This record gives sequence, structure tokens and C-alpha cells, in this order.
Amino acid sequence: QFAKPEDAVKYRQSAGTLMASHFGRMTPVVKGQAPYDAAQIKANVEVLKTLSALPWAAFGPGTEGGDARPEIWSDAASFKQKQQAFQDNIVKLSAAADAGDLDKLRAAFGDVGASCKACHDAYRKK
Amino acid sequence: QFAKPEDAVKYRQSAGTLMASHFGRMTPVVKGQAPYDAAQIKANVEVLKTLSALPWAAFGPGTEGGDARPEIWSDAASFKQKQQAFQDNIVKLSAAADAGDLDKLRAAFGDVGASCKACHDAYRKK
Ligand code: HEC
Ligand code: HEC
Repeated sequence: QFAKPEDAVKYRQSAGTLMASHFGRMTPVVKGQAPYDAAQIKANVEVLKTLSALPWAAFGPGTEGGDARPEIWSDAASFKQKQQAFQDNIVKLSAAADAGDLDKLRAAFGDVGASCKACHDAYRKK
Repeated sequence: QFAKPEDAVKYRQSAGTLMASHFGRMTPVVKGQAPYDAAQIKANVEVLKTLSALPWAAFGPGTEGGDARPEIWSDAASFKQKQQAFQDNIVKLSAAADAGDLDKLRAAFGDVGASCKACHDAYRKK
């Protein structure tokens, strides 16, 4: 869907921006510094679920650039494993939210955050 | 969810970027220059549905900036009418996609595009 590689870069960076907001806005809730409303979090995690599937298709043929490290395309299976595992972690966060289980949410939230960081550490330029 | 107004601006601009990609990537389909696969379009319009609800909450208290015109906050009801009408048009696009009706999709797509433009013309700085 991208006329030029720059358009893929702009897309995936914007998807990252929105994921960071929908993930990070729950930090005060997970820490107990903001109240826990199960319906609010369920709805927010649904948004995050949708967003979480979006970046990967924007690292397609010839879309090199931005802060993507070149190791993304040459090791296609290792990068894939990481995005599929991140989305696995998102499924677990969805389950916690959908159940209205705050302890479960805390734990799942930490696992998601670790998955974001693991990918950035390997595949995003400093 | 925004620490500073700049963070709201960055969010809403990224939501716009993603909407433009998910809406605009269907142009060749609506024009018949790319094939119509009803399931593909149904899934894409579902993504667009989710995204289409996101910008509005990022024009909240004290989030003035970017290319938002100041008329957005002082005429809160007129701006609201426009975003709710745009989302009405999105519901109609969803219906067309969900039905697998290409003629209906064409018409609904044009109505959505007109709604984007009407809001930008009134509320987005040149
Ligand atoms: C690999 C499987 C990743 C996972 C999982 C997550 N991110 Fe990511 N992210 C990744 C790359 C390779 C890049 C660079 C893209 C480019 O071309 O520059 C990014 C970028 C971001 C950004 C910065 C966007 C920008 O302003 O330029 C953000 C804010 C971001 N990513 C957030 C984010 C979050 C919150 C994630 C987990 C919920 C997450 N990413 C996972 C690769 C991967
Ligand atoms: C008002 C009810 C709007 C509707 C409907 C749509 N958009 Fe919008 N858009 C609006 C404003 C006020 C702004 C400016 C935000 C800012 O603070 O700068 C925007 C911006 C965009 C952008 C540019 C983002 C950027 O790169 O800075 C894009 C690409 C965009 N909008 C796209 C878009 C599409 C495709 C829409 C219909 C599907 C749509 N917008 C509707 C206000 C409104």
C-alpha cells in the first residue's frame, strides 16, 4: 500500500507511536496510582490488539529506512518469531483484560513490555 | 493520556497518518484498477473503523497545537457534529464492506472521503 519506501517508514513509525500511547497509558493503572476500571481497560486493550498487528506489514519488500536495522529483512524468520511472540503476549494481555483480572493484567503487561524492548534492542537503531 | 500537549498532537497526527493509509489504499479497488476481494476489504475496513474513532480524544483540554485550527475547541459542538458524522459515514462503509457489495462500497467510500475533506477544510490549518 506504499507508493515509496518512505511511506512504509512513516506508517510503521506512526503505528509505533499509537502503540506506545495505548500501552503506556496503562502504566499508572498497573502500578495502582490510577484506579482500575475493568471495562475501560478492556476497551483500551482491544484498541492495542488492533494496533499491535499493524507494523509488521510495513516492513515489506524494499521498505528499508528509518530506524529499522538492516537485520530485519536478512533474518526474516528471527524477526517474524519476535513479532509473533509479541502478538502472543498481546493475546495474553487481552485475556487478562477481558477477564477483568488486575493481578493477571499486571503480569501480562510486564510480559508485553519486555517483548517490545527485546525487539527494539535487536532490530531498532540506536 | 498525554503528558504534554505536544504528545496529544503527535498522537492525533499519527492517527491521521494511519487513517490516510487504510482509506487511501482502497482507491485502486474502488476505481477497479485493482481486484475486489470482499474478505480483504472487510478486514481493512475493520481496521479503519478502529482507527477512525481515535483522533477525537486527542483534541482534549489544553492540547492546542500542530495544524489544528483554534476553531476546534471554541465551537466544540460544531466540531463534534463533524467527527460523529464522519464516523456515521464509516459505519456505512463498514456495512458496505461487511455485505461484500462493491457498488455500495464505491458510494460509501466517496461519502467518507467527502467527510474527511469537509473537516480538514474547516478545522485544519493550511
Ligand atoms: C519487533 C517485532 C518490534 C516489536 C515487538 C515492537 N516494536 Fe516498536 N519498533 C520496531 C522497529 C524495528 C522500529 C523502527 C521503525 C522505523 O522504521 O524507524 C520501531 C519503532 C517504534 C517506535 C518509534 C516510532 C517513531 O517515533 O519513530 C515506538 C514508539 C515503538 N516502536 C513502540 C513500540 C511499543 C510500545 C511496542 C510494544 C507494545 C513495540 N514498539 C513493539 C520493532 C518492534
Ligand atoms: C474532523 C472531524 C476531521 C475528520 C473527519 C478527519 N480529520 Fe484528519 N485531521 C483533522 C485535524 C484537525 C488535523 C490536524 C491535526 C494536528 O494537530 O495537526 C488532521 C490531520 C490529518 C492528517 C495529517 C497528519 C499529519 O501528518 O500531520 C492526515 C493524513 C489526516 N488528517 C487524514 C484524515 C483522513 C484520511 C480522514 C478521513 C478517513 C480524516 N483525516 C478525517 C481533522 C479531521
